Amino acid sequence: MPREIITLQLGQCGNQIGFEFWKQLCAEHGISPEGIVEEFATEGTDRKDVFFYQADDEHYIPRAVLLDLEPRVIHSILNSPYAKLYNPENIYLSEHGGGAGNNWASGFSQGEKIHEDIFDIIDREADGSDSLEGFVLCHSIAGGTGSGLGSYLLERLNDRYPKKLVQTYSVFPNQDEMSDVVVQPYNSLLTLKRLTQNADCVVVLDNTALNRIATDRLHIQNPSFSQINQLVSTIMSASTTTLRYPGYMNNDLIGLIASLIPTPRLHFLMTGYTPLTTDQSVASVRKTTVLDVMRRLLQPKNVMVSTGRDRQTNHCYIAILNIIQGEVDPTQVHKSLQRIRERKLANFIPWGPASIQVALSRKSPYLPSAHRVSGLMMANHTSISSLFERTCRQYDKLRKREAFLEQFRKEDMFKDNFDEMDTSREIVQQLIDEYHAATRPDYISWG
Amino acid sequence: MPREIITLQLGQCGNQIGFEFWKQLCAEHGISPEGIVEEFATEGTDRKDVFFYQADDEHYIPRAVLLDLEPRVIHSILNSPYAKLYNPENIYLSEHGGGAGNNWASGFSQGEKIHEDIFDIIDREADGSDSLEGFVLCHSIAGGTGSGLGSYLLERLNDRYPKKLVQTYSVFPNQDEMSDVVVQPYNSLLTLKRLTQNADCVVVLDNTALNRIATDRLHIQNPSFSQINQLVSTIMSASTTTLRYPGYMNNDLIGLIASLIPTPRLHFLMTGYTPLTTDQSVASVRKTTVLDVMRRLLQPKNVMVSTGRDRQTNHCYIAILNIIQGEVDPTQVHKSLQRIRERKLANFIPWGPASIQVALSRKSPYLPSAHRVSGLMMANHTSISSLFERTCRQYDKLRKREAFLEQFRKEDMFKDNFDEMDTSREIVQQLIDEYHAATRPDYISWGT
Amino acid sequence: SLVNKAAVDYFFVELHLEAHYEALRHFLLMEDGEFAQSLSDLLFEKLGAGQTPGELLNPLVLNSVLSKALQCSLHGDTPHASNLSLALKYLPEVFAPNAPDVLSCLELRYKVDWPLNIVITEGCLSKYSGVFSFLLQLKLMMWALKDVCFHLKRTALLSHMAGSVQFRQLQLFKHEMQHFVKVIQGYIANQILHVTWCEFRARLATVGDLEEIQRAHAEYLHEAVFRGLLTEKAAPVMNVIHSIFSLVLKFRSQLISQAWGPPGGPRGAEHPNFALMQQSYNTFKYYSHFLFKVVTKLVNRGYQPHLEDFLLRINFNNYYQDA
Amino acid sequence: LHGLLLDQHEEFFIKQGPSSGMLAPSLKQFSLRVEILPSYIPVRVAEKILFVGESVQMFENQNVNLTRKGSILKNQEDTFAAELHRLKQQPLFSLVDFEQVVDRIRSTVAEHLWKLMVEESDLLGQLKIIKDFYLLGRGELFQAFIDTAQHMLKTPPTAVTEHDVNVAFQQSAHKVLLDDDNLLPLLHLTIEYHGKSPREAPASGWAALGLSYKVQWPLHILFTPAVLEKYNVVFKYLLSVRRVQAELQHCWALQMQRKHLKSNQTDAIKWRLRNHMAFLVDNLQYYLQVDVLESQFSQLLHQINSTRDFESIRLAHDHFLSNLLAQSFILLKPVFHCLNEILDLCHSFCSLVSQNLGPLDERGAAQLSILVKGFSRQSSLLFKILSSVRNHQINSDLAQLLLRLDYNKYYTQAGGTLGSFGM
Repeated sequence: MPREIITLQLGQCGNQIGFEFWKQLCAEHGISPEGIVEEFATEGTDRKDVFFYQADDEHYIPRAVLLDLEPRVIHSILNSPYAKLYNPENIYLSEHGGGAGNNWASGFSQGEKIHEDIFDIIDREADGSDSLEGFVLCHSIAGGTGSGLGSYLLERLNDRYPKKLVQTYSVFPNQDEMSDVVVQPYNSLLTLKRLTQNADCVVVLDNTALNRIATDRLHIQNPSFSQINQLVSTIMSASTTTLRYPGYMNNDLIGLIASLIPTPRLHFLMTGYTPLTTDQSVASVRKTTVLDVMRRLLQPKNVMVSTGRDRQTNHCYIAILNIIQGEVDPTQVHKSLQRIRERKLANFIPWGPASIQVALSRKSPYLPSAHRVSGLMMANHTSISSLFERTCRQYDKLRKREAFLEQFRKEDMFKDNFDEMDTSREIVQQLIDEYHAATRPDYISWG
Repeated sequence: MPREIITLQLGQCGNQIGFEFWKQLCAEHGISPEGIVEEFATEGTDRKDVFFYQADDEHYIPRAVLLDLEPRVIHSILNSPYAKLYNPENIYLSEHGGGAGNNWASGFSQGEKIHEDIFDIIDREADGSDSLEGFVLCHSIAGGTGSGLGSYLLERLNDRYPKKLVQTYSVFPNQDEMSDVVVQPYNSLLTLKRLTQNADCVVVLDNTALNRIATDRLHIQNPSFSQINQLVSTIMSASTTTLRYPGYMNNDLIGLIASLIPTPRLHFLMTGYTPLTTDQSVASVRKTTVLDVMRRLLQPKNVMVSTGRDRQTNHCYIAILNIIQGEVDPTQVHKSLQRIRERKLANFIPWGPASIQVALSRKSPYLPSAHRVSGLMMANHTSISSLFERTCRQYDKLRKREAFLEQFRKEDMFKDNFDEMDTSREIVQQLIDEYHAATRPDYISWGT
Repeated sequence: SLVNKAAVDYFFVELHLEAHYEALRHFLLMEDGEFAQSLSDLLFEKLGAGQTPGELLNPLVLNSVLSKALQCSLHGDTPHASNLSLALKYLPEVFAPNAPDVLSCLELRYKVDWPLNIVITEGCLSKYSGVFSFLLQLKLMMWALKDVCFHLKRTALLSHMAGSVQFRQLQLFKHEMQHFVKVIQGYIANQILHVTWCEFRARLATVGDLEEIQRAHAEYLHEAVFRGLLTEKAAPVMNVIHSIFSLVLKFRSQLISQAWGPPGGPRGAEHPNFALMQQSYNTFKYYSHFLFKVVTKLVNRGYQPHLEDFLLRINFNNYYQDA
Repeated sequence: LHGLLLDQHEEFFIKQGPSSGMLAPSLKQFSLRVEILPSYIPVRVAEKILFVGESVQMFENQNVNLTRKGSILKNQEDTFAAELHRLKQQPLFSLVDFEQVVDRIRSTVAEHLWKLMVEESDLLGQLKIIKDFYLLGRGELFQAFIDTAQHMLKTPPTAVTEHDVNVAFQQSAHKVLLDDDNLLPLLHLTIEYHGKSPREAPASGWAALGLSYKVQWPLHILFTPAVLEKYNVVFKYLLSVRRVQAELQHCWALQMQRKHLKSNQTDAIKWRLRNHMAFLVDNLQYYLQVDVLESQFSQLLHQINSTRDFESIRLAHDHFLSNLLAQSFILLKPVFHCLNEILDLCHSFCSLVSQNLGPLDERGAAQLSILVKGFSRQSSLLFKILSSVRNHQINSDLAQLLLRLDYNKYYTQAGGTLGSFGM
């Protein structure tokens, strides 16, 4: 049975990501914005039960629990196309509407106040899942609502499902874009803290990389938080297509992630996608070959992680697995490997066996794919530490500067100091160093 | 893999020359100024990887590094359509825009300030080059910015790529035009110093000869400094086409230059082109024959070096290679060789085998040729010593006179003395004597 | 020619040879990913728990597993899935620990009616059953290693054993083994399961007569076995792969046999089998390096050009070339 | 009409020859029995009949493997049968009428074969591929390949080394952006020599590496084993020339790398000798490419496009190959051996110059002096040979080479010896 994933949408960015994810899943499965399968959606080959629950034989409800400390995001969700996708009883909006004041601690305290409702929502979504593996929380670490509520949701998932894995998709603030959330580094630190203590795996999503991709590839001069969240949801959809369209390979999450996560602590993954195309460029179905795909994957414009230019450490990929969906010629894969070897396009860890795993996945029959072949890469790359190290450095810089702490000082967790943010930054730095260490032979003795 | 060539553009004048060279190469290869291959660039017979790098999966960017001490030329390149041709990490522009004041030492000091950045750029381009052969520096030797920056670039190429060849394009001052760069003889000395110590090959480009060709062959009454630099870039492009347009022969830079460089120090090459036609004179398709081309190449007006009349040295060609591009009939090549031999158009060294080599190459389909048949000759000719001896004498005269050195004296290389200029003049004098020796059987020891 | 054309038309429209190939893809090729996942998880749970064939291959247990996999599969309820049957080749007395062939007793049979049984021969159905059994054994081994990894993860989560040097080393060895196994599986799937299946579809579309149809199906199965390394020429290679899988399963059993201990010291949590897991990992690494060297020597010897693809799949990121 | 030799008792003037051949029994399956050829059958006419019968047998053999493409003459075969029946009804045997009918059938078959080969079978693409790979037509590509693979191919070949060399060639092609996956399968590395069976060799494994090309049907008729052997010899020669060029280029790179080192008289002499060798080799390679290789390929292409007879196309290709073999002096065994010795001396000089950045050491000085003397003697011999060939007008290419080498009269002034590199 599929490993079902419950999606928790927290704050403005988290709710936007959840809405865009539900839109993409509906489009791929031919589900209307109301949760009803469209008459054209005759291909019952999609796995709704991974991310959606059936309310009836016809109505598909996302297995999503919406928790926010600010009413703005919930109101925007209720005005989105996915308003009818989520179970309204699984949507928690703070009655006070006052938000978290861009304070992670306020959002966390509101999540704690709505803990019972949120965990009831999560359990209701889980009961709609035939073989629920655990919960995946999608949120941003930079805001107040999405950060605090995301940490609260992760905590409550850990409390309710302590024997189940808890993975989070935590969006770290953009370091190249000026965040409107001046307290974003503190919020990011608190979210990394919660991922360290209550999540089992944290996928670091650097908003800087999302903005860079929007600028260079999507031609978006100023990527909004909503646009970054929608890009993240599109990436998650493409990576989860093999979960949603069951096939011969990659029928479970653990099979996909096993090659990417060497140690329980070394759980910081980098992603890659190929071919990369802008949403506007759907028109030209480029006959991209596996060699062309691999060449495009090496372009920084398609990598979902903004690694700093470390001049001292030659950060590298330990291993990369590309799951390619669509028409793929094995001979094209072979030519791609040949060209990569001649060009030395990938460096692997020297201390153990590593390779490019290939998973073949079907495309949604209801969603026209602009690409003959598409692929998600999951990779363990030491450069992912540079995103985590940069987030930690920003957290430490904000705590040391007390920047935007007055908004955080309204919440008890951050009222007197940001010591929790600085300790979180140190823990995230140690995590980054361990991820970088996993590129080295001494990773065998790590820990 | 192709032998990639890194293009180094040094100072204001050098950066302008490099930009015009990259424009000409792009036009010949059908590369847009933005780095995109033009739809007309269907002839995949050119070696773009020798001179261009891919910036993205679609955009080919010239392997050119633009370095200037004056902001005017670098800013004009970055404000031109060719802004995307150069690697932006390889572009250093002086914030002060004041240039080197026609002082080689100021340009050299500016290069020294960007030495780390420049060598990082060179290493990045080498890693972006599948089989980087070495660095080619495009600069003027007569100005302040282009000369000093050229010496700096040669030094940094020697430091970063000590096992790779370093070629320089050293512009000797125009002797018929009044150079505004009063320190040009000092600048020339600094460039000759770097060519002797840090460059592996120095192509001497005498602006006087370029002006003579522009007047008689290009019909340019008053060649501008920009026009002279564009003529030099066109000549370099034509001589390098066989490197940039791969064929049966001369597929690598080292193979091409091996026949040209008799001694490691005796790396001063002279150039010649035939038939020479102005871009404007395309109208009259002159039925120029290969024999007629070869006859015109032997005319000093067609030699890309303005040698003084040395009466003391029996100047001769050490070696001659003619690279001919375009539609060439082998029978016409044979008639050309016959006419050259019968007319004794080249005197060779007595100490080794030497001849006028003729290579026939197709023309770029993307570059319109004003000539039905064109050819570049690169030659080592002892008469180049008269140009080199004249440059050396001017260098010694400037260093001994400290002329225009006060602008250079602001920079450490020329602050206390001009001893580097005098040593460069002595090395260039020894080079001139060796070239005269290279006309003689003692050429086996030439450059010792 | 008229007879051959009419026979092709009869086989396609009346005998639904294409529909039979589609059914084979749905059921034997595990196109229902949910059914395949449930089957693999149940198989690896039964093998790791040491259930005997009489316990594991009991009709009640097999029928319950099949029913659960079909109910969880989107294609499990399809009439093509109904043609699947889990059968026993033999009844083992005891499930041999760390044996990769533990589940080789299972056979998936496909029934062919007259005249399709002339083209879909009992030999062809036996080859399909063998391929299904091999894919089931490999999925069982992968599932067992995944279950060991999940067990270690859960023990770390319960005991905060993230700092354990032994647990981290065992997890890294498991991850590297899983990466290698998944690369090999992807190579085999692409060549035998994907390329050869496309070839079969083209050949089934080109079959002119019942003997030509039988030839096309035999070619499909032969290509699947050859790309699957199931040929006698690959039997030494296949035997070495089975030995590597057995060592991986033994390492998995050592890791899974005990949960991580609480973190008692600066070295973090200690596993009681930590020394055994480290020795199994070192032996796996040695055997992987020997396999890499052997495959390289064989490719350079030209004897097994498909093994060059196998070496490429193993050393895709050159990880095994640098080691 | 059927390519069928219906002669069980050897009664016909045609005898079945041993077919050299589902290697379909080679058209030499049937042969002319000159001992049985009637004196009233002319030898020229017998040759025409042989060609016709071979063509019929080839056509039947190809139609055995080729889909039911009808006879070249299709329904006109029966017309010629009726003409032959009229000849049988003729009271006197006329050789003229028989030869006329045979020539008409031959011309029809040859025109249909030419059309199939050029338009249907794209003979020109295969010839271009063979030129680029077997004839080193992509000289810049094969130069880059040699430069990249030199470290693998400088050592003696092994039974496994062939795979490594083919991998290096594919890697260089991708590096040279030669992404023709159809061409790489046509290239086959060869055979162990001298310790890396590696037992037998003349020279070393580096010299024993060859390329073989699998000619597809029906073009396998064109690329006969003797043709493939000639192509492999040409490949070996071009590869040796490219290797020597690469050695001279490496010596130039070392000199350029050593340009910061003060040029000593031994280093200046080494570099000068290298420069003279490079000039001579470059002019020789341009001559071989344009005046021999390009000229013969252009002539072959022009004749192929000018002819509608498949046999005429084959003759044009054979003429191109013969001109290539003649102008390369391969047939002049003593000249070829002297040239090989000269090439080895030039390679040794280039190696000495590349190895020594500074002045030659005592061992380097001894090697330089030996190389200088060897090169000067071999170049004097070469110049004398070239001048003799020019004076005898035996080979235009040798006279062109002599003109190119002594264009500036340096070798003429040096007595045709490349100037002694002073150690």
